[PDB]
Order: sequence, then C-alpha cells, then structure tokens
Amino acid sequence: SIIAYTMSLGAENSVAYSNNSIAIPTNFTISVTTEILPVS
Amino acid sequence: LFNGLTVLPPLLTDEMIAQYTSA
Ligand SMILES: *[C@@H]1O[C@H](CO)[C@@H](O)[C@H](O)[C@H]1NC(C)=O
Repeated sequence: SIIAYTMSLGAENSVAYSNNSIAIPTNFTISVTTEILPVS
Repeated sequence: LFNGLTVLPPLLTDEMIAQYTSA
C-alpha cells in the first residue's frame, strides 16, 4: 500500500580525513550524459 | 518576514537546506 516519507537527501558517506592523508585514483572512466534544451 | 488567497509551504525546508550546505 501507499506511504509518506521524509525526504532523504542522499546516502550518508564520509571522507577519511587526516592531516597526512590523500586519495589519488588508478583507473579512469568515460561516461556520457545528456542535456536537453529548447531552441524555438 | 482570509479571502481565498492560500500560501503554501515549500518542498525543501529551512532545515534540510541548512543540511545540504553542510555537505
Ligand atoms: C579499468 O577499468 C576497466 C573497466 O572498468 C577494467 O577492465 C580495467 O582492468 C581497469 N584497469 C585497472 C588498472 O584497474
């Protein structure tokens, strides 16, 4: 049946911070998106 | 910051918004 919820803004995550820490990748990626727009 | 004029609330809050920013 039907329901009503409070809106979750996204899934809690966190950035492991530390004054001597870093994050650098190893593998790239290519990802196509879209953007539809009017002209007339 | 009646006569049939209704004011509504928004979808997002003054609170949630303040939560988005924090992120
Ligand atoms: C990079 O990602 C592709 C597919 O996502 C994978 O096939 C490839 O092995 C990855 N390379 C490394 C170095 O992880």
